[PDB]
Amino acid sequence: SMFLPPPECPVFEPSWEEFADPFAFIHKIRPIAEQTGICKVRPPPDWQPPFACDVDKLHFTPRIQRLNELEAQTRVKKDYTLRTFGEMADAFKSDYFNMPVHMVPTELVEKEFWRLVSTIEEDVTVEYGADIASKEFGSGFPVRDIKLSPEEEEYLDSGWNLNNMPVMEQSVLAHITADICGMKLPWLYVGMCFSSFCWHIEDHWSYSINYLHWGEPKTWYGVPGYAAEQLENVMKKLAPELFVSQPDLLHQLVTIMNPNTLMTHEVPVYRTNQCAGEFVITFPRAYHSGFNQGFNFAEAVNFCTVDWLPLGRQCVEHYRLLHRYCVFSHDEMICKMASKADVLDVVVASTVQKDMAIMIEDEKALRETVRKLGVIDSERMDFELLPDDERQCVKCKTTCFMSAISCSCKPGLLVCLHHVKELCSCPPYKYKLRYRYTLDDLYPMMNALKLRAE
Ligand SMILES: Nc1cccc(-c2cccnc2)c1
Ligand SMILES: [Cl-]
Ligand SMILES: [Mn+2]
Ligand SMILES: [Zn+2]
Ligand SMILES: [Zn+2]
Repeated sequence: SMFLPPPECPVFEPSWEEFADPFAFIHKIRPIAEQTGICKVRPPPDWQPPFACDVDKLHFTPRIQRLNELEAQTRVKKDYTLRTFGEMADAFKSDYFNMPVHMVPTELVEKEFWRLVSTIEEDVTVEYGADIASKEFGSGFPVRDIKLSPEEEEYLDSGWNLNNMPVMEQSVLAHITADICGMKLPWLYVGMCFSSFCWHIEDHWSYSINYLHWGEPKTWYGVPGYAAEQLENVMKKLAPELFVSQPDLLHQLVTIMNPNTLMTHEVPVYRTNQCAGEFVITFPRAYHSGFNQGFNFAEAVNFCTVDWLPLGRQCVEHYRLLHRYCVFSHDEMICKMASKADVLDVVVASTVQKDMAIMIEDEKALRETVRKLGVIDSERMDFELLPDDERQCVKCKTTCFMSAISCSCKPGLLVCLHHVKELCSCPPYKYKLRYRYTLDDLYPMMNALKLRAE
């Protein structure tokens, strides 16, 4: 009537054998899970990482949050200990419902969440924690440093220890050298009743994996990747303010929106309650949002498999059309892998090779086009040495790497090869093509990959 809960997303209970390799397991479930955008994974009963912290020494700066549907919020960047936050959080829930926190049914919190965000008269504000690990507040998984217990040491090298999964081999984001802290490092999330994460997809349409270490559940809504644009069109119509051009990455606007509203407009939505000890995985370009049932502690990280590579290229194309800033250069990542073809996982090498072939053909065509526009002069340029904000296309903000156009008249400015007309009013013979590699450099790099893939 008031709120109809979306159907449940798939839940997987892998055996220890199925579970041991996270990449093999994700690949196995992908045909099912990519149809629902999110899925939940219950680890084998044996898999039980140790969770030990002193709640009095873990400190973090809280973020404040208003809870009104369709209202704009900014993507995340006063002090609590984990204890005082927990005490504030439990008191809030307990007072809000006049009940002990666990006797409040999840069904009811969900129902109440969607009531209160729609009602303009209710001005509920809540607080939460969000940041990468620091010496003030570290990962909930064991990391090396302090003598570890035997239980802790068992989980140091687990493929599901989220600290590892970036730097594992079947991960592609691994040997990106350009350190992109916000995306190779796990984030830590301290939740309280109703604290929520707005609808979004991950940077570069990557996967994410989310672990609830302890506390009350996290409630999720998820939309399959194939319906991303449907969802966006629904949001444009009902909340156009979110779609105004933003000056940078730290200004992305996001919002709370009832899944029933999406379901009404024929966007498939699924839900789950994630409990302590469970994983949620989000698939490429799968929109998701949710809220916490109460006091809890989660940890999440982006990652990119070989399955993702073509989507990663499509995403950067999509960012260009939108004039959205990139977190990293996709081509730069591809070439870095090519330059390391000998030490690459062989299935990885095979997949990179295919993306690289497309990259080279597109680049060949683009260079021919700008030559026909009268750009004649050229010089090699090591783009990877430039700070990102010193190599963005003036027009579409894409991070340049394969090539760019400069002009002596606008010193320091670049455009990508799609935007040659947008740099300045000088005649194109005054322009230079700056390029990382010649085509003659590129084909041997691709050959090393092919040999490695055999
Ligand atoms: N910025 C921000 C703040 C809090 C949670 C989250 C979140 C949670 C769960 C999945 N994705 C993102 C994101
Ligand atoms: Cl409200
Ligand atoms: Mn997310
Ligand atoms: Zn000029
Ligand atoms: Zn451009």
